[PDB]
Amino acid sequence: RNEEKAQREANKKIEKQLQKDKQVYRATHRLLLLGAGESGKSTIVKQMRGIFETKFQVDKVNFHMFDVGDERRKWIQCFNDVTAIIFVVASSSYNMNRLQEALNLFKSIWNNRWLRTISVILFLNKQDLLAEKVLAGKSKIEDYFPEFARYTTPEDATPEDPRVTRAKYFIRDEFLRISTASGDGRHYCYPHFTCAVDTENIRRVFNDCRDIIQRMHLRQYELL
Amino acid sequence: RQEAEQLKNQIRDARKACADATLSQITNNIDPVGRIQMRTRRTLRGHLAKIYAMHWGTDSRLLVSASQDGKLIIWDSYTTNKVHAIPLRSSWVMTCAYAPSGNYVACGGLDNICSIYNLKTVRVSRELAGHTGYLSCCRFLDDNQIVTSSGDTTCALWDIETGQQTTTFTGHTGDVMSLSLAPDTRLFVSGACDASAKLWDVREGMCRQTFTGHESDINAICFFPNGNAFATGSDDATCRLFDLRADQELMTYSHDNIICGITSVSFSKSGRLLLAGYDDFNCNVWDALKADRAGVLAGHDNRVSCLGVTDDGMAVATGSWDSFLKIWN
Amino acid sequence: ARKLVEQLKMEANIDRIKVSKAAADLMAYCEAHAKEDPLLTPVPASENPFR
Amino acid sequence: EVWVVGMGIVMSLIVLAIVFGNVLVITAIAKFERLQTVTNYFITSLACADLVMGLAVVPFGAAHILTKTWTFGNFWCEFWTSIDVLCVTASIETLCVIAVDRYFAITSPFKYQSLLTKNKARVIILMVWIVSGLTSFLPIQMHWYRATHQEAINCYAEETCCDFFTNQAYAIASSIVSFYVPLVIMVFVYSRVFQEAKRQLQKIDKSEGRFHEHKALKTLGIIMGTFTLCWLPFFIVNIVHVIQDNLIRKEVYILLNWIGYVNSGFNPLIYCRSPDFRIAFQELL
Ligand SMILES: Nc1nc2c(ncn2[C@@H]2O[C@H](COP(=O)(O)OP(=O)(O)OP(=O)(O)O)[C@@H](O)[C@H]2O)c(=O)[nH]1
Ligand SMILES: CN[C@@H]1CCc2c(ccc(O)c2O)[C@H]1O
Repeated sequence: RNEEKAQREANKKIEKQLQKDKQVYRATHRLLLLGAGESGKSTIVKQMRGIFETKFQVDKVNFHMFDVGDERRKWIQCFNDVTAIIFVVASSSYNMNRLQEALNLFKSIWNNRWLRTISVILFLNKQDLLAEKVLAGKSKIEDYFPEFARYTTPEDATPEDPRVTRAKYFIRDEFLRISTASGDGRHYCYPHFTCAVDTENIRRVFNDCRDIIQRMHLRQYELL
Repeated sequence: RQEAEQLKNQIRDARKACADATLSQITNNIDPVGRIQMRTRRTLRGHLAKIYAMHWGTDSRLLVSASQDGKLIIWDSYTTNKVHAIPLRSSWVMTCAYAPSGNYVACGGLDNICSIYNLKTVRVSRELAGHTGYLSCCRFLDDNQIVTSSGDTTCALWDIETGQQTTTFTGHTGDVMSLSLAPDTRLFVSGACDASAKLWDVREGMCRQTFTGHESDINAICFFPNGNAFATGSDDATCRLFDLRADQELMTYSHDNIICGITSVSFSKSGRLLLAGYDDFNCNVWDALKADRAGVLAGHDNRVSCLGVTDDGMAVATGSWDSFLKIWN
Repeated sequence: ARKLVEQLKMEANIDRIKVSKAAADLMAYCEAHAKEDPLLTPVPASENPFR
Repeated sequence: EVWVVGMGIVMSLIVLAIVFGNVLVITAIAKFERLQTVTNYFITSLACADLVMGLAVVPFGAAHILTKTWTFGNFWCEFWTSIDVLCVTASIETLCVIAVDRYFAITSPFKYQSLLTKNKARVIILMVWIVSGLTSFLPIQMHWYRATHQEAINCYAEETCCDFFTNQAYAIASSIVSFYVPLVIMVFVYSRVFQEAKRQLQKIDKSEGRFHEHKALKTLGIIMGTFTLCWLPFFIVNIVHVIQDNLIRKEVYILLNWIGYVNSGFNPLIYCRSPDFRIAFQELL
């Protein structure tokens, strides 16, 4: 008799609480920080200012980053509703092959069935070390990666010796070749060049997330 | 160390000699059950995000579900009104459980920790740690001992009073995805990612038998009500019925029109109907004995990840990524 | 490697029964308990709590 | 004779299409929960307005045109005129609201969720409908709009002829409130949207052009063109026939007014082409 009314009141209270929680849920934007082993993941996170969570806001916008921590990845189906993916790779480890493993990992991530609508932000760390080995060493990418001989810088791209820029563009285009192969217009990639001392990473992520949401909304209305 | 091949050949020869006639041969002449039509009776809403797990209560009245918004909600099926809402420390949960006594609720996820809550006091009671990987499933064996399986190819039996592992089960190669307990709560099985299902002994703590019918990862498993058989589901769109005493499979359920995976498997009270959920946003109802379809449970806009049948077998509940739960009768 | 070798010998020494007996037992159980499942047999609306 | 006959068949076909499209859209929205989005409340309000107009005012107008004599009382003449004005002036502000919603969605992605909520949408729709009905029923049911000319006096006196005669003030006010004000908003909003789309396309081309504005131009072109073509000539002849006496004949006025009514038969063909709507229509007949 009265138990039904008491249960109704409890249901009303629970619904009132859930309605208030929904707003704070919808406000935040989630990200996944996925990088290869030994690829500078620790620094980029540390110098910004079994699992790890990070809270930070830019211009009154809440972001929430997750670092996972298995060669096989069965848990990746749980990350199909994130805003973007931050991929961290060491650009200077082409001889220690670590770079080829990173390329295969990126290819596996891109063409997954459950990640059909997730964009990837690419960070190319260790610019100083790559430049040092490119300019001051007898070893050349040519040996490690053979095709390097044919590629010549894109005429349009900005730039420094004429060899370091060529190497960086070769690496970036080796990634963009996989990037532009499939996926139609559902998701994109935004390559970036980053060193340890760089301080603008938090602004770059903000801009990229804004562009991602803008492009999704534009595509939804048959305008792009 | 070439004797290992000799033992495997011995096992294969014994299994081949054991078989006399197919299951379909014996059960061919029984009458079919005909078309079975099911209609939605209740719809439960209130979850902000997708659902991964659920478990009916032992009284066939209360059920619990866990979503990725980081919240456990205990429903009331009869009057479609909530009772409890428990926030979580971490927002990633992959499993849930309901104690047989109706007093405790457990949940664990991507963090390598199994948590236990005290409904009748709602604050955390214990935190069981020691696994090195994400948890996949957990079942209350009693009010003070719980068995769990994690992603590090191991299973453990815990003690809630002290929070320390009592027995550890090892032997698998790939990740463990599910487990279920026997009707007498003396044995339990497990399905791994190496396409192999094993049968353990809780008291002894040593593996007993192994079945290797499938060709891909196993995502679900459940016992027959009799207690001498169990059926699994895999990524190759096949459900196979094994048997403990004979020690080989008897029947496979497959169709040419399905190429998707399987996420849940359950039986009916009489064991005549086998219910499975697929990635095609709908569930199928199979015939256990004659291996023939008898109905479809459609109505979900996204994939189905959970499914369970009440102890009294009065209804079946399905959960999906569309953040909804439905009760079918 | 001897640990793995021991298990293979251990699992081999179990008595087994023919498929016919197991299939007959399953069919007998399913036919015996067939009259006590609301899913298979549509019960009257009087006893159904979801209507 | 034959002309009278023919007019009928096409008028009945127009009525049937206007009713059928709107009722199908409403049924599809109501039946399925996958379409119960915030943006779909404005669309269902527009669909209800178009359905009400097509079901109420078109048949009686057709009967008046064909029989050349109105067979109901003065009260029903005023009632029909009021419903016509209300529906016409409520079927455009909803399109303005939709344009503003798309503007906010595209230009400010980080604040779209907070700005628009299921609670505020009802307030906006109620405000639009109230302000629409305030300019239709209030000055028509009462006799402010009535004119004092020699023809108008006989028209209001007789119980068989129900024509539209108005003074300058009411016509100008109604036209400005209904059409001219909700046009500059559309133009500004869609100009900004097109500029943003062009900027995004240029960014993509500069980013990954080597390995790899038509759709946006076509979409904005059809959306603006159908509405402007349908409703622009009428809202110019409306002003100019009051500015100058005997400048424009009544027959072309009625023809342009009827051209305006065709617009309600195209909104389902414009705002409801999404894959979800297509699947819903395929499932439901
Ligand atoms: N000179 C230089 N050293 C760098 C730069 N970025 C990273 N390092 C070095 O790389 C080391 C950290 O990278 P790793 O240890 O490979 O990886 P981590 O970031 O520590 O952790 P994981 O990324 O999770 O493996 C530090 O000791 C840094 O000194 C850079 O831009 N310049
Ligand atoms: C009888 N037909 C009416 C006459 C004038 C008028 C219409 C519609 C909207 C207006 O703002 C109007 O002033 C027409 O539908």
